[PDB]
Amino acid sequence: REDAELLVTVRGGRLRGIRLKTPGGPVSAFLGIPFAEPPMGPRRFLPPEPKQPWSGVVDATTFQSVCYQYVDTLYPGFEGTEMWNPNRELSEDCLYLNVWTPYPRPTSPTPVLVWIYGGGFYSGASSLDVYDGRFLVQAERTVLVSMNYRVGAFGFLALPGSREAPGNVGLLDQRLALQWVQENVAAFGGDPTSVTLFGESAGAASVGMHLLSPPSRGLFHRAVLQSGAPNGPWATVGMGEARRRATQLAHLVGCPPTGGNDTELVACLRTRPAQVLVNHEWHVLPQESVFRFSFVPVVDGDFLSDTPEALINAGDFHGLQVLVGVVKDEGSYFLVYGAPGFSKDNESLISRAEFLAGVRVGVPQVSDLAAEAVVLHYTDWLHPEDPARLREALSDVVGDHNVVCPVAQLAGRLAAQGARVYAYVFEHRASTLSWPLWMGVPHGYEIEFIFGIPLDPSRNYTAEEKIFAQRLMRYWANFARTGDPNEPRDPKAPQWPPYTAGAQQYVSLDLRPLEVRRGLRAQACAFWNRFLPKLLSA
Amino acid sequence: EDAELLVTVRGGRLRGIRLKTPGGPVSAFLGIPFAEPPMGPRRFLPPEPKQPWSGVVDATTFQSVCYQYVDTLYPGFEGTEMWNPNRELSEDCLYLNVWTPYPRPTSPTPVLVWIYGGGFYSGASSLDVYDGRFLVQAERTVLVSMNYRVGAFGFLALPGSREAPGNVGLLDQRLALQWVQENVAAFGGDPTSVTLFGESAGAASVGMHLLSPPSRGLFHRAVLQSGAPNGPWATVGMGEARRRATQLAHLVGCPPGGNDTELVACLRTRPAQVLVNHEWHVLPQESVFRFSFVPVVDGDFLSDTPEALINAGDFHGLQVLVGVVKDEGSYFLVYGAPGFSKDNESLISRAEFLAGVRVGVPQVSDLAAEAVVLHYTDWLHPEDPARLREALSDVVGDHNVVCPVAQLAGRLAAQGARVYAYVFEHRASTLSWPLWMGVPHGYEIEFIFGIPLDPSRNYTAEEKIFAQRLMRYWANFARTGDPNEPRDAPQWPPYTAGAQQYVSLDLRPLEVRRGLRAQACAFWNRFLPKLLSA
Ligand SMILES: *[C@@H]1O[C@H](CO)[C@@H](O)[C@H](O)[C@H]1NC(C)=O
Ligand SMILES: *[P@@](C)(=O)O[C@H]1CCCC1(C)C
Ligand SMILES: C[P@@H](=O)O[C@H]1CCCC1(C)C
Repeated sequence: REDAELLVTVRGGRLRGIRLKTPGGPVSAFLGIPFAEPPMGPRRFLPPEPKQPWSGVVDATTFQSVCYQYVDTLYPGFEGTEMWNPNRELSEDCLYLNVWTPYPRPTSPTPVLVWIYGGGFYSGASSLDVYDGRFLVQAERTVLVSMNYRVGAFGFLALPGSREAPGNVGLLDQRLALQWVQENVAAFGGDPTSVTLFGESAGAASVGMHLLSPPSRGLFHRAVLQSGAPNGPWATVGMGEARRRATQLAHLVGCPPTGGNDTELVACLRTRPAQVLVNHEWHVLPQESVFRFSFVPVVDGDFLSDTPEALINAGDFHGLQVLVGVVKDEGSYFLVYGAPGFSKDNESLISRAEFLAGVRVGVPQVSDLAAEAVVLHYTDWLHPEDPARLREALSDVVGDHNVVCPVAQLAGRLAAQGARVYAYVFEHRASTLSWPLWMGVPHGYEIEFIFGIPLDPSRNYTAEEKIFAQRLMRYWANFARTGDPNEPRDPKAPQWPPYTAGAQQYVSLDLRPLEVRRGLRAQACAFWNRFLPKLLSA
Repeated sequence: EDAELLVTVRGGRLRGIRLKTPGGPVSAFLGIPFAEPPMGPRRFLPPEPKQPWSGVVDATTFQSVCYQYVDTLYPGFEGTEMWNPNRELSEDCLYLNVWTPYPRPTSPTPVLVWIYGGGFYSGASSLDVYDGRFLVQAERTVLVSMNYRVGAFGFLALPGSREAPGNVGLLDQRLALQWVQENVAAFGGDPTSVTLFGESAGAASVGMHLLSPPSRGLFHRAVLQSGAPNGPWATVGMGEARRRATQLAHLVGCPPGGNDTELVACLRTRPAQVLVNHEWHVLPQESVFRFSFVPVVDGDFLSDTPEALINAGDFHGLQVLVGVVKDEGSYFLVYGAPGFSKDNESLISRAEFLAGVRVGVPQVSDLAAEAVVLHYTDWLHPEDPARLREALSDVVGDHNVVCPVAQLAGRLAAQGARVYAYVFEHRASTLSWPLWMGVPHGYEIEFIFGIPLDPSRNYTAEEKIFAQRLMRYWANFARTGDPNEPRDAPQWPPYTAGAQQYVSLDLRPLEVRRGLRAQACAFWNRFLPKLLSA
């Protein structure tokens, strides 16, 4: 008949879940819960509408479809890229979320972790194997929630001002899911008064944008930003550049029969097959680049009343705890996607000329003067032409500019203006990593340890990596529970101190115990965060 | 009667003097007139050759010091007084000095020609620290040094005017170099082997003779100590030179109008001391390491900026010796940087550091200043007083000396010259400046001249041996274009734009290092010009 633990009533109606085996014991999963009406046809580009209630029992027993998105084909069959590609069918009918909870259901309200995946706002899915929430829930006995949100043009094409494609609807998808958590998580044993958002890359930037948008800020209590920030040069776009990209995309697919009435242009875009839009998505970028994505949140005064830097600088953050961090080699992954001389399949020992050309690819759309300032800071003038050093320096350019320095600026401003901040650098290169050795610890490869994937018996992680994963999961849930990653009552472990704008302390996460260090690439980030903006104004 | 001390030059006959050194005697001829006195109507004009005289010129004592400002910041302090005039001031100052071995050489001897520094506003060949007797005895060279006009008298310029054309102090030096060509053989010197050496504004002067074709035939090698003609202080454009000349006229009660002739005529009626009293006030702002009347780029002595001439030059066949002291900037900080004094530790605050950056890098945009602060801040310790003191010393020294010298060395090397570079890292046991100043600007000179060998001074035995080493390097270079002694040393390798090798000079054996502040000088030499022009 029925298992009462696998049956739950939410405001929309009744749900049936599944019981998941894990190495440490059973977990209840409710996968594929509809939280919005499907944004098909006339609802493409529009804000999400809440799911209408249903009679009977919805089977929330497997992940639903991946939101329509480009699929990477740079290295076909390569494990390092395929792990990020969709593992369900692509559909515009994709607005579903997932809830994992302990089995049996918690007796008293349990803190909630809400995951927001990355993928540059053009890709990603909550169903990816590396986001499997069963291990976190089993190890640390929280409730975990993840949602799908529209990406690409479907989530972020913006004709600012228009009613028909206002932009930012993917962020509205995320907000609706968070509202769902407030109204419904108690039914699963979750505590709506203790919700911790966490996300990586574009998911981290999304987390930050919810920090900076007052209507979202009521829906959670803490935040974890892994390898991303809302103030990154890739994470937002201005109203005019968003309109330009939307209009060129419409133009490239025949709309209209180049601007005109916004209503007629969007109506024509709605008649195009989803895959047709995806096929032209990368062609609207203003130049060849890496770490730039066509359709991203737009600063239009609505979701974001100002740029994220301005909101960060002007914000009062007392009563907030954040945990932020980066991996050791943020920049390496992206270089093989356009930097001249780079391949995962050789050592990418570039020339000086290839370094100079790469600077313009990795810092697109800046003046020649600005590019020269980059070359000045990242050249070692005792060894200006050494290939190994140039390869490392271009990786630093791309990673500092897009991840480390935006994270460091956010960390410093939030700490100075009232928040308790904890910062990390993730320094372990997984035994199973398929990218070449020169890429180091690439962007995105801490996620599997945070989610406890090494505990999966069918995988081949070493034993101390399982210990490491257990330690990280324990750092993440303590912060979720207490706003403090340190273990409630001890002076045994070397202790993780808060990050402040003065001492700038952070810890290294790897197989050895915590080591405290100073400065999130402070000399470099002073260039990106303090000087370079003065140069672009003048 | 001592025939060794009697010489006939083209203008007439001279009587010299025998001097003692710890190694034996030398012959000195001091106060030889090489130009007509540039007095009255000749103020501001190019020098005229000295007309012949009858009788015997008394050349046994130094002549007058050219009119100049006298430092009064620390009255009676040895560290400033050793640079102040030690003879009476006069516009009748164009004399030069020759030291030769005793008895005079009877075989052509290589010649060293010393051009003193002093910001183009001060200096004298008669200063104790330039005493040429020890080099000549120990290394058996002929040594010549001249007085040249400084301040407004040597470099006031109304460009285009015939009454104050500018650069006449540089022409005083050229005239003395022509005098050497015509007369040095009468002393035993070889006019075909003349090495110019100078320090600070003297080194900038050496460099300008390198880049001016009428001077290039007057010497064969060059030594540039802590200075370069491409310094931001060593030259001035025509427009700013004219502005400074006209503000001096106004400050001393002269016209305009307007008309250059009437302006200069009125300036010529003013006592020399009056011009000196207003010299500092024609500068456009509060500053350190800036001087009012310096060489002017007007297309004549210099047909282009020294930067341009250095980049466009064919320097095959040139040998140069260049170098810097370990702490070029420290001395200058006590003359205007907020919070600095020789009498305390000068542990400044961030606010003083930021104000000091506009004093030490004057007349640049706010954006340029911000880039300086970016590069010279340690952003892990942005507020640490000791690090701020050191950093502002580095700003002043890099901008004014180290990076102009590094640029000269790299361009000359890459365009055919053989370059030797050094950093002088010995703090004199006798130094009277505070310890935080390190090895300041100018404090290698006394070692090059072998002053430590003077038994009435307090130098250590190891310091005397060190002076003897340096005198040997300098004279080896004058003789052969190569400072190295026969392999024992380690060897002193040439400086190249790629390897950037130089040696450290101190009590320990030579140690070869790479890069003359390469990271800081990429900022000053490569990036900052792009920023200022865009
Ligand atoms: C074109 O846009 C206007 C509003 O801008 C709208 O009212 C009108 O209905 C649109 N055209 C058609 C044919 O509907
Ligand atoms: P300048 C750059 O000419 O240096 C002088 C300042 C006063 C004493 C000197 C000769 C070292
Ligand atoms: C910066 P984010 O969008 O980076 C994405 C790209 C694929 C893997 C990933 C790290 C989740």
